[PDB]
Amino acid sequence: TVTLNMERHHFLGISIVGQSNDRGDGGIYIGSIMKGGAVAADGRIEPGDMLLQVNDVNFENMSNDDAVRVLREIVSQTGPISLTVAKAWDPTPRS
Repeated sequence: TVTLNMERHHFLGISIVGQSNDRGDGGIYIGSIMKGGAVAADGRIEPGDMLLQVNDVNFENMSNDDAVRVLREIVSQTGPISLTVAKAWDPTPRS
């Protein structure tokens, strides 16, 4: 659950990945963040952030380890911005 700031039109270099679902583990998670000036300026995002959902959307059942095929269709065209994640035990000392 993260609300980016301006993205549409602009360029973005993100990626997703999977592993397997069974128990607290499987939900596709951002492969990595270019750490450029976009998501980088945001902070120190993580790959296990669990970015497989956007806006009020939740491609949970999806987790096709390629949700990008669609996610990329968002910022690209139709689809409101508002990336979302199902949380993920990550080291975030109230940065």
